[PDB]
Order: sequence, then C-alpha cells, then structure tokens
Amino acid sequence: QSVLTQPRSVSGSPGQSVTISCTGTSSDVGAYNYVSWYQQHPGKAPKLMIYDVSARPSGVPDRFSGSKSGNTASLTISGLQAEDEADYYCCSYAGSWVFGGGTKLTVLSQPKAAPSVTLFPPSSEELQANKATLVCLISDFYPGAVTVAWKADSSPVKAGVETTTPSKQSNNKYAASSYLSLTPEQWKSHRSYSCQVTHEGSTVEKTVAPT
Amino acid sequence: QVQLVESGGGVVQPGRSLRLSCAASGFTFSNYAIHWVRQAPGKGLEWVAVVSYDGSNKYYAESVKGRFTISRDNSKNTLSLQMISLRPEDTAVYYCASVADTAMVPEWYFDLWGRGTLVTVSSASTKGPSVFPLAPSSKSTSGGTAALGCLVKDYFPEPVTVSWNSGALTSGVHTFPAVLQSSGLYSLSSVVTVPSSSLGTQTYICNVNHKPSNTKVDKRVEPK
Amino acid sequence: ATRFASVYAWNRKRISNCVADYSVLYNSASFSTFKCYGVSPTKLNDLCFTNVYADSFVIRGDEVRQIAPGQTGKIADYNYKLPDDFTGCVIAWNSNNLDSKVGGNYNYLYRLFRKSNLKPFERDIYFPLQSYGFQPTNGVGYQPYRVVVLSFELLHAPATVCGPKKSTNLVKNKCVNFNFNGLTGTGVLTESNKKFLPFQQFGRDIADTTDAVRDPQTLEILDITPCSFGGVSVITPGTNTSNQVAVLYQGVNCTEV
Amino acid sequence: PLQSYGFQPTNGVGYQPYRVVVLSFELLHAPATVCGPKKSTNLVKNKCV
Amino acid sequence: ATRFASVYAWNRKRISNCVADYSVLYNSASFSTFKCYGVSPTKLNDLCF
Ligand SMILES: *[C@@H]1O[C@H](CO)[C@@H](O)[C@H](O)[C@H]1NC(C)=O
Ligand SMILES: *[C@@H]1O[C@H](CO)[C@@H](O)[C@H](O)[C@H]1NC(C)=O
Ligand SMILES: *[C@@H]1O[C@H](CO)[C@@H](O)[C@H](O)[C@H]1NC(C)=O
Repeated sequence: QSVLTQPRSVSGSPGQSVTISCTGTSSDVGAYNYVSWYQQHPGKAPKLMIYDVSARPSGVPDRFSGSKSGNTASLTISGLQAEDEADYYCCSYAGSWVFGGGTKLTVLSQPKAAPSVTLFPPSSEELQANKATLVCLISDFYPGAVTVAWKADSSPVKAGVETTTPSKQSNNKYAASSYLSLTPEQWKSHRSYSCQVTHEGSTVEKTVAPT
Repeated sequence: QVQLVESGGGVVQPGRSLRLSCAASGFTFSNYAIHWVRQAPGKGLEWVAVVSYDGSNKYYAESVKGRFTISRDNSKNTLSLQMISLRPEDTAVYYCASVADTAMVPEWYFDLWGRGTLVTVSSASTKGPSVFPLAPSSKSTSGGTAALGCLVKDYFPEPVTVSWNSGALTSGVHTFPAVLQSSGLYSLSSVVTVPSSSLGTQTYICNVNHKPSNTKVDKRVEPK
Repeated sequence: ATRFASVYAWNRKRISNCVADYSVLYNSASFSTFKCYGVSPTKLNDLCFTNVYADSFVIRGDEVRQIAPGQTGKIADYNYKLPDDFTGCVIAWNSNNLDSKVGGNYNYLYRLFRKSNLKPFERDIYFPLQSYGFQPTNGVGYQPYRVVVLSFELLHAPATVCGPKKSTNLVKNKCVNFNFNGLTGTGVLTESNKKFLPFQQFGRDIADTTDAVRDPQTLEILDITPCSFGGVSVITPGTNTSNQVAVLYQGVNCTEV
Repeated sequence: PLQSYGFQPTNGVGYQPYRVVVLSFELLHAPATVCGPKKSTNLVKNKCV
Repeated sequence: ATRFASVYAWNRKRISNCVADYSVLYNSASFSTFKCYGVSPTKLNDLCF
C-alpha cells in the first residue's frame, strides 16, 4: 500500500531468466494499467525500462519483459548480462506515485560464499559510560544479500538497529556490519542475545552472554 | 540534448528552510510535467511533488504537504521548490524528474532524469570518536583462534583511520566502513584476527586517528 | 471525458434543450486555439440556437492547419470534411498527458488511403488504416491535440440553446429595442389579429424583415411594426426678411413629436 | 555577404533544415508537352461535346 | 537527390518533353506543407503546360 512489496534481492545465473515480483493493492495495482519498472545504477539516476506492463520504450532491449495479473506485477529479464546488476524499482500511478521496496539484482560471477559472523558484547568501559552497543560483523559472503535479525533469547528486536549496506572488500566478496544500541539495564536483564543473518536462505547465528 | 540540471542542494540544519530548482534544456519544458523524486543514500525511491504550467494543479505526498512548495516558470524553462520546516528524514538525493520528447512516454511516468543534488538536514558538528575496546573471549577457548577489536563510536565527519600496533600488526586486520545513525554521527569497527595462544604475551593496541577533529586515542584491547 | 474517438471513426454527441455557457469555455486559459468561423468569437452568448453537435476526435498537430473548412489536406479529402459555408467553432488544444500516452495511442486511427474525396459530415467505416507515433523532437505538430467541433445552424427552427442571460417583462405601444432568440431590431409591438400556425415562429414580409414573432415562453403572437419616422423639412421665407421658421414633419401626425 | 548555418537534429524545429522546392509553370501560350497520366478519347465532328 | 543546392547557389532544373505524374507525388505523404498559388494542388493533373 504505502510501499510496494518487492523481494529485497534476486540472484540469477548469467544468461538465465529471473522474475521479480511487485506486490501491491487493488487501489494501487489492480485499479489501472499504469505500472512502471525502473533500473537504477549505483551512483547514477534511475532509468525507465517498462511501461504499461506489456510493452517497452525506445532504446530498451527486448530482454526486459513484464507480466501482471491481479495485484502483482512481474518483471522478467531473460538472458542476464553483467550490466543489468543494479537496483530495480516498480512504480504505479492511480492517484499517486507509489514506489517499490527495492530489489538488488546480483549477476553471479563467482561461486557462493557463506558469511562469517563474529558477535561482540559491548565493553565494560562502555557499560560504565551508561551505554551499550552490540557489534555484529558480516564478512566474506557472495552474493551480496544479508538481512540481520537480532534476538533476545527467543524474540525479535527491531528498535535501535543500524546496519551497513554491503560494500566491497578486497577479495571480490562483500563486507557488512550491524549495530544494536541498548541500555546497560536491558543488557543485564535477559539471558542471551543473538545476531542472525540470512544469506541466500542460509542462516548463521552467533550468541553472546552478559556474564 | 534533453538535460535537467538540479540546483539548490547543500547541508542545512533542522528547523530551517531551503529552496531548490532545476533548469531544463533540449526539450519544450512548458508541455511536460517535471517531478521531484527523492532517494536517501542506499535506500528506495520516494516521490515529492509536481507543478502545472498554469500554476493551479499541484500534488504532494503524505510526508510533503504543508511544508514543501513547488513552482515553475515556463518562460525561463526553470522551476523552484520552496521547502520549509526541514527534518532529518528529508535528507535525500533530490532529482528533478521529467520526460523528454522522443519517447511516447507521458509525463506521469519517469524517463528523463536529472543528475541529482544532495540535501542534508543535520545538526551534528565536529565530534571526536569514543574508542571502546571490544574485549575478546580467549579465556575459555584458548588454543585455537580469538577475535579482538576496538569499537569506534560517535564521530563526525569521515574519515577515521585505524592502525594496529603502530602499523606493525598487519595480518588479520580488516577495518570496516561505518554506519550512519540517527544523530548524524558515524561509527566504524576494526577487528583483527589473532591466534588465541598469543594474548597472554602480546599487547594489542588500535591507533584511532580522526584528522578533522584532531583526535588520536590509543586504546588497549585486553581479555576480560 | 476519459477516452475519445478516432479521426477515422469520430463521435457525434447531439445536444439540444439545455442552457449553454460558452463564456466559461472562453475565459478559461486551457486552449491552444479558438477559431470561430462565421460567428464572432465573443458574441457566442447572445445568439440562441436550434441544434448543437459536439464532434470530438484527435489528430496530428500540424493537421490543425488542415482542419479549416475549404482547406485541402489528407484529413480533409479522406477523413474529416467541413463544407465551405460552415459556421461554428473548432477548438484545439494540446494533449501530452490527455491523449498522449504509451502503448502508442494505437486506439486512435487515421485512414490515409481512399480512392475519392468526401461528403462533408461523413463517417467512413494496401491496408488504408494507420496510427501515428507521437514523437516531438520531430514536429511538436507530430503531437496529438484535443480537437473538438461545435457546429451550429442558424435560426430557422424552434430555438432551444442559448446562454445565461435573464429575460424581462415586455411592453406594447412604445418603440423599444427588442430581442427574440437573438433577433435584434427596433420598432413597436402590438397584439396579432393574424392567426398563426402551430409550428412556425417567424412572419417575414416581402421586404425581408420580421413582422410577426411568438414569445418563446408564451404562446401569444405579436405584430412588429417599425416605429414611425419621417423626412425633416423646413419652411421659411428668405433670410433677408426675418429668421422665424416653420417645421414640417412628413407622413406622420403631430401626436408623436 | 555569405554565411553558414549549423544544422544538428539536437536544435529545435525552427532551426532544423527544410528541403524546399518550387515548381514554377508557364501556362499554355504555346505547344504544351507536360501533363498528367490521362488517356485521350477519340474525337468526333458534328455533335456537341 | 542525396546532395542539394544551397540557397546562395540554388539549382534550377528544367522539365519538358515528358508526361507528368503529380498525383503520386501529391498522394504520398512526405511533405510538411504543399501550397500552390494561382493554382490548386489537386488540379495540376488536369492542366497542360
Ligand atoms: C419557463 O417560463 C415559463 C413561462 O411561460 C414557465 O411556465 C416555466 O415554468 C418556466 N420554467 C422554469 C422557470 O424553469
Ligand atoms: C437684402 O439685404 C441687403 C443687405 O442686408 C439689403 O441692402 C437689401 O435691401 C435687402 N433686400 C430687400 C428687398 O430688403
Ligand atoms: C394619427 O393618425 C390619424 C391620421 O391623422 C389620426 O386620425 C389619429 O387621430 C392620429 N392619432 C392620434 C392618437 O390622435
């Protein structure tokens, strides 16, 4: 409704086909036929690729294609090239322009790497300074898509979360970091805190203790 | 060349005002709608506003109404975006977004983009970092591999250079890029990977240098 | 309206029996052109009308040079034709979100091939039918424009279409400035001894003037007489006698001077 | 007295070049040798046509 | 013609001893404007010069 539902990342082999959903509502998608698709290179402006789900503008190659039924659009790019590796955005206009959640297409050029996670408790010198910062570190992973899930002994915590968008490290994999800022009274109240990552469906969990 | 050149960006404080603009060339600007679509760095897209040639029909978003005012001048082929009551969530790269002539694409879609300008609504000043030693856990699983570091927190602006043991410790060093929290400050992390049998003899010091604030804090990382 | 008709197959909305308001279409600045042929463009309010045909389609933008009556062109001899004695207004204005859209706009079609010319106000229903690509770093006259045709017919019938003016009580036996459905003129009005047929409106003389009308909201019939006039003539002796005068009115008696 | 124009397709329509050609006829005042694709019809005498 | 005459040195080519066919030149659409003075463009196929 407010933000159109997209997958956060879609991984695909080069030369193959991927299908990226744009899930909206009946007042957003099923009302009219005016749904767009926008390719945005990092460090540059977006670029139009699809109008009116069926057809393409001038200069757009025929690899871009769309399909819509009901309240879900579906961008289909056949024959993945390395120049398609960017951010993807769908937008609809019935009365207002509502964009999508964002989709990072990752053109696979090297085999899959699992993220190594090292979780650190906040220091005792920070706990004397009436502060606490949990340090969850992500490195050596490809394709570049992780989602950080904090946990308090069984339960997800979403407030006070600062996480870095994955940027390149030296050996063509990516690096990341996630911070959980808390009070020292919430640190010493529960039993254990966990930082769960999700990388292409794979979950690596690390757990520290206040002791 | 169909071309859109933004103007009016900068770094402002919360509670103040700013006025942006965009000049058009290469196309008849009086016959097609231009928009503002904002994008925070590393985040999604967000439309702002639209102005008509008669100056009557304007539509704003829900986080836009009552504060932002777009206008245009069809004679000079430029425009304006008057913005008051600025908040730090409005910090985004602002694009003047219109359509060119060659496309069948109408004005409510988005073909002809601008290069963008950055508007920063922040009250953070030149702050030195607080270096907090991330204490390792080698005392229980000694014999294998321990991870130690120091936490750099609450500084502004970029950059902070971190070296280990006056640059002598190089293997295992991987200093991470920073985060951008709600206060407008930054926080990085540097963790070196050490053998767990070397923490009882070797002292590990991270050298945190912040050159725009002249802050050099040498903090030791000792096991608990 | 949401969607219009093509220049191939156009739309005819017959309009009768309502009160018009042309001025709100006139003063509103949302129009590229406004060309009223046969009728002065701001005098649209005062003349009251029989029938109104609202004719809407879309066209290549440079072909508004060819939309004029009598002007030849590939829309004129093949697609849409006006007579030489056309009266009325054609209004065209730009369409860059209105009729311009993607998908092409291939819902709207133009026929480029036909083996003859046309009859005016006709709708005809290689392969002759095409649809433009609307691309303006070529012609901005290669853009589609909202064109509309307000054809009129002058008064020979029960008039039923006019503007927002307010009528007034009538009078008799005094030379006034009348107005009936747009017919102006002066003179005096009286009751009619002449019986009247229940389908006409107008008594016309040999001398091509109006002597008999009926009130368009009252079935009484009035006779029109032009209010009296005459030649002015002066009787005098010579100026080398005096300066007293004598005034003579020709062909009308003294009760009205 | 002689100057040149720059003709890119980037410029507006008023600045584009336009190929223009003028067909100046001289009407018949002498034997005509230029006219359309029609076919003659055989003449007749002593009947109004 | 692939290369045209400038307006400074404009080309006058002459035409005679041929059958015209203007109708195919008219009836085709490649021309922004087609105006004739003292003569109507549909009628040229009738006259003979
Ligand atoms: C119009 O005027 C006539 C007078 O003959 C009257 O009968 C009728 O009610 C009027 N209609 C209105 C005021 O709508
Ligand atoms: C006519 O006028 C002149 C000058 O006013 C005068 O001398 C003359 O006597 C007049 N004629 C008569 C018949 O009175
Ligand atoms: C004027 O018309 C006739 C002609 O002289 C006359 O008999 C009549 O009395 C006059 N009208 C009036 C109102 O006196």
